Amino acid sequence: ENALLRYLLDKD
Amino acid sequence: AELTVDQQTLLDYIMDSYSKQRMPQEITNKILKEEFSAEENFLILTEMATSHVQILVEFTKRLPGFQTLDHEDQIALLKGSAVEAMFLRSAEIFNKKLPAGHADLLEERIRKSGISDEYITPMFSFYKSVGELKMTQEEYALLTAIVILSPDRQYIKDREAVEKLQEPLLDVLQKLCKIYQPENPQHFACLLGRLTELRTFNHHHAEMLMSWRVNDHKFTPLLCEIWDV
Ligand SMILES: CC[C@H]1[C@@H](O)[C@@H]2[C@H](CC[C@]3(C)[C@@H]([C@H](C)CCC(=O)O)CC[C@@H]23)[C@@]2(C)CC[C@@H](O)C[C@@H]12
Repeated sequence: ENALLRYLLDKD
Repeated sequence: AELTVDQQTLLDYIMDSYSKQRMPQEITNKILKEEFSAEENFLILTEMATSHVQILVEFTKRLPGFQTLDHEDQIALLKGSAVEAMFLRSAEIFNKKLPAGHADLLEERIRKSGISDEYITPMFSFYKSVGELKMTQEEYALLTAIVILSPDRQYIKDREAVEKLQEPLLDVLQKLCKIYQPENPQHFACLLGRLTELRTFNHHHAEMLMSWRVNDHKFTPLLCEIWDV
C-alpha cells in the first residue's frame, strides 16, 4: 500500500 | 576534457538539486551532544534515516522527467531505491575528506547500537572499497540518480520510459569517468559493479532488520513502511 510514501510524493 | 552542453546542463542541475535539502541541524548535532546508549544511538540513527528518506523523495521528485512517469512506477522507483540510495550516502559520508568533525563519531554510534558486528564489518568494508574509487560529489550524485532511476525494479510497468530518463545520466557519468580518472579506466564498469553489489546488500539489510533488537524500541512509521518492517 505504501500510504506514507505516496503522501510524500504528492504534495510533500 | 569533453562534456557536451546538454551533459553539463544535466550535471549542473543534478548537482544543484543534490545539495538543496540537507539534514536538519537538530538531528545532526544530535550525535555530538547527547550521549551513547545502544537505545539512544539506535533512536538517533533511526531518526536520521527517516530524515534521509524524506530528503531523498524530494531529490528524486525534481529529477528530470520523474513526474512524467506513471504514478505507480514512481512509487516503485522510490520504494525500490530508498535503501540502496542510503548505502551510497553512507559511502559518501564515510570515506573521502575528513572535515575533522562529526562523522567519525557517527561511526561510533553505529558500532554498538544493537547492530551485529558481523554486519557492520562487511558493510564498512564495502564503503571502504567504494572509497578506493576516490569518487566526487558528482559521481555520488549521478550514481544516486541512476540507482533511483533503475528500469529493472520489481514492479514498474513501463521500463523504456525509465530507461529514457536513466541513459542520459549513464552517458554523463561515463564521460565523467574518462575525465577525472583516465589512468585505467574500467572505473565506469567498476562503478556499475558496486551498483549491482549493493543490490545484494539490500538483501542482507532486509534480514539484519528482523533481528535488530534494542530493548523493544520500534522504527518510525515511515521506515517501517519503506524498510518493509
Ligand atoms: C553498518 C552501517 C550503518 C550505516 O550505513 C547507517 C544506516 C542508517 C542511515 C545512516 C545513519 C546514513 C545517514 C542517514 C546519512 C545522513 C545525511 O544525509 O547526511 C549514513 C550512515 C547510515 C544503518 C544504521 C542502518 C541501515 C543498515 O543497512 C546500515 C547501518
